[PDB]
Amino acid sequence: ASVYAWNRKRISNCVADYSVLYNSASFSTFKCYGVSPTKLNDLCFTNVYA
Amino acid sequence: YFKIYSKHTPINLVRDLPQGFSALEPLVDLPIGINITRFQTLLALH
Repeated sequence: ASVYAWNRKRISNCVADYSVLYNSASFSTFKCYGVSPTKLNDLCFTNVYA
Repeated sequence: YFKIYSKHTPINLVRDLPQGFSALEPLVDLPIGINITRFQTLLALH
């Protein structure tokens, strides 16, 4: 997406191994704020955008 | 997110909205993200 237009859509109902998003090696170019990546598979999400 | 609610009842007042308490259950929530600022209601005919 263009930086003034975004990709904002609602992921819903789903499951994933969210830890992939930090534990897969080439993703190691990242950050997190409040939440922490190692907890994400036990943390009950709600709905998701990006 | 387009949130939709409703209530249905028989009535006496033909002109207008009646006095007395009512509250609406949620029909649906939609993920749709639309820029909404205008709308119109619709009929249909043979």
